[PDB]
This record gives sequence, structure tokens and C-alpha cells, in this order.
Amino acid sequence: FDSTTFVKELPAEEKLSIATDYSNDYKKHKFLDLNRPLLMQILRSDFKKDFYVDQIHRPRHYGKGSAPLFGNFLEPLTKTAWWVVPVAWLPVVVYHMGVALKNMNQLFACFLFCVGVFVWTLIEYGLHRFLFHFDDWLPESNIAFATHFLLHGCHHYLPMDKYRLVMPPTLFVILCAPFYKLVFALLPLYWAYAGFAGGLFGYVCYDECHFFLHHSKLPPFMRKLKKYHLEHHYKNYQLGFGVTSWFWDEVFGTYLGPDAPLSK
Ligand SMILES: [Zn+2]
Ligand SMILES: [Zn+2]
Repeated sequence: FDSTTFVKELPAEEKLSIATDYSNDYKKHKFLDLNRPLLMQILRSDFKKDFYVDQIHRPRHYGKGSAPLFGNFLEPLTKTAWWVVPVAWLPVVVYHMGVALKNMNQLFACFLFCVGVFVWTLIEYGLHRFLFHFDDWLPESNIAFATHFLLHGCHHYLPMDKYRLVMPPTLFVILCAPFYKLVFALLPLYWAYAGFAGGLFGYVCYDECHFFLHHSKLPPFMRKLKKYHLEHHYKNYQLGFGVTSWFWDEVFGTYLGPDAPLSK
């Protein structure tokens, strides 16, 4: 019925794609008007931190189309399809890994690739938990609200927005820039090549997995993970930071079990 209310058990998948009443939403909750650009509506807002963090994680749905962010000619930048990540970054994975296999013991390079994707799983947990869900640690500033919106907020706000799920390369370049420079500073050259290639491929897997968790009927062995992450969306967002695996959730004691309570 009401999509703004969290449930202890996930409702029908058909109710997750129900278009939200715009005017009724802005009237009932006095948050954001979905019929008008959201970003400028945030930069020019009088919201308190707790109010924003409480309302943004209560999912909406614009409908068949995609919600407006800028409303002008900058809007195309905010529409990034699922197939964008592989076609843009997989060729980079291959090249970096390709170089390593031509100037280094191939087996050791393969190993460094694997540790690359492992380190990636860890980074996934770390970013998703501490960076993507900054939440209560946020300052009382609209710029911070907009930034958090761009990073991970908008996805929770409009989950079934098929063009605002994956990370736009414009942002991913910024976020990956520190990791890349760091890897090549510490590790030997071709080691850095292999390792970074691994991490990047891991990222591609992460974004693709994360997408198809929302917009596809996956094979049975992944349906558990789908239920898991969808419970991170519609039940409790203080837990279940692993999207590829709840491994780091078991490790760091943030597993989203059936005994998990609802959020505040
Ligand atoms: Zn998601
Ligand atoms: Zn999240």
C-alpha cells in the first residue's frame, strides 16, 4: 500500500514499481516534489539533517520514466544505463591485465588479479557502509545533502529507476582516482597493473550484480542475495552493506538476518 513505510517482510515486486502520487507525497510528508527538479530543490532547501536522512531512504517511484534532477540540458548526465559500465571499463580491465601477462610471471599476475577483486569486495563494503551511508555523521549543509544524494541517496529514493542505479563514469572516475594512484605508488609496476585490473573487474561485477538484483528475475542461487539486498532497501539500511556477498556482513557483524528489526 504505502511505499513510504518500511515492512519487516518484503511486499510484492509489483508494488515496488507503483508510481507515487507526487502532490499527495509533497503534501503528506512535505519533502521533495517529484514533479519538479530534485537537485536545485535540495540546494535551495531548509531541511534538517535528521529529516533528510530519514526521508530519503523511504523509497518512491517516478513511474515508467525517470525523475528529473536538473530539468535542463544537464539531465542526460544523470541517465546512465546498465550496459554503460561494462562497455566503458572492461576494455580497461583487459589492457591493464594484458600488460601484466606480458612482463611478469603470468601465474603471480593472475593471483594479484584475484587479490584485486577481493580487495574490491572489501572496498565495496567500506564505501557502501562508511561513505555511501554517511547518514547521521552528515553536517547541517545542503551541499552535503546534494553530494550524498548523488552518491547513493538517489538510488534509495528511486530504487526502480533503471537509469539511476549504476554509478555514472563521471563519478566513478572521481571515486576511483585515489585508489588507482595509491596502488601504483605502493606495488611494483606490473603488480599494480594486475591488482588494479582485478579491482576494476570486481567493480564491474559489483555494479552489474547490483543492477540485476533490482531489475531481473535471477537464477535461484542468487535469489537469496536479491532478497538480501532488497531487504537492505525496504527493511533496514543500517545493515546488509554487502551486495555481491553478505560475507563482510557476517565478518563485521552487520548481517541482515530474519531477526533484524526495522529502522527508526
Ligand atoms: Zn540497490
Ligand atoms: Zn544502501
